Amino acid sequence: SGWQAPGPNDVRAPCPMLNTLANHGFLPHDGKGITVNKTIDALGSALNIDANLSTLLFGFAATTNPQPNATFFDLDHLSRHNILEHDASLSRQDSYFGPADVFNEAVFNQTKSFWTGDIIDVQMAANARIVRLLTSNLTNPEYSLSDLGSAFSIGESAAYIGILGDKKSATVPKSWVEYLFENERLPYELGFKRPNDPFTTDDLGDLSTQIINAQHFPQSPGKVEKR
Ligand code: HEM
Ligand SMILES: *[C@@H]1O[C@H](CO)[C@@H](O)[C@H](O)[C@H]1NC(C)=O
Ligand SMILES: *[C@@H]1O[C@H](CO)[C@@H](O)[C@H](O)[C@H]1NC(C)=O
Ligand SMILES: C=Cc1ccccc1
Ligand SMILES: [Mg+2]
Repeated sequence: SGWQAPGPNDVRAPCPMLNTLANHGFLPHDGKGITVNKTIDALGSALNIDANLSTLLFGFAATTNPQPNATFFDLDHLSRHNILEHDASLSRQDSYFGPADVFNEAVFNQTKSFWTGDIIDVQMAANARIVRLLTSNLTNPEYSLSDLGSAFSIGESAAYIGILGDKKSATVPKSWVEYLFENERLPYELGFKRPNDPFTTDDLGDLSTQIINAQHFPQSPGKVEKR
């Protein structure tokens, strides 16, 4: 009632949030034929993401459809290596090792170990992202991260803090984030409520700046701050 696991013909993405909105039916349950109007309405209805930001994200998602100048995408188009999907994900392995779309327990265990507290703050988020970049560079001989991939990696850590939690304190309960990644269901039962205030492109930019500012390398090894 309100949630159903993907069945045999349903397609899913490397994005835990889109997978979640498909499992709840905010997006089409089968993960196919997502248009700009469906995107605005799903992200609006479930999370209170503003239309300007939903439109921007749809822009990128549409570039993953193999058909050129496309006006829709499917969730599985998003899995195409090095368009939006990138190495050093928090809950997925690098394509080099295996399929980069499904939840990977080994990788997620690394990420969790840097959330050292019941409340995840900007510092813990920044720290987990950084260890995934460094781990992927030293274990994956085909490791790469484009300027777009770097921007998306920083944006993705800002998102789970800002959209799932309180964007003002820039904090989110650890148990809410763990539940979303592990179940691809919204943690309503743990206290998650759709926020009253819309989440905008400038909220995303600001939190991305806080992530960058909380990185303290004596010397940056590779692409750790590109936007
Ligand atoms: C149309 C909207 C969206 C698109 C097209 C999209 C696309 C993507 C893609 C392609 C990835 C994979 C990047 C990688 O290799 O790690 C991803 C990851 C992610 N997305 Fe989304 N996403 C969208 C909306 C959101 C929203 C609203 C959130 C809010 C919480 C979100 C949270 C995340 C997170 C946390 C990850 C990281 C997963 C991981 O690192 O393992 N996304 N998204
Ligand atoms: C991740 O941690 C769980 C729970 O602590 C542990 O039992 C499991 O073996 C770990 N998974 C991997 C593949 O490391
Ligand atoms: C991998 O690490 C080295 C630092 O030894 C750096 O030169 C390179 O840019 C890194 N690759 C990426 C994509 O960050
Ligand atoms: C890839 C997911 C994402 C989600 C929100 C903002 C930037 C990126
Ligand atoms: Mg990835």
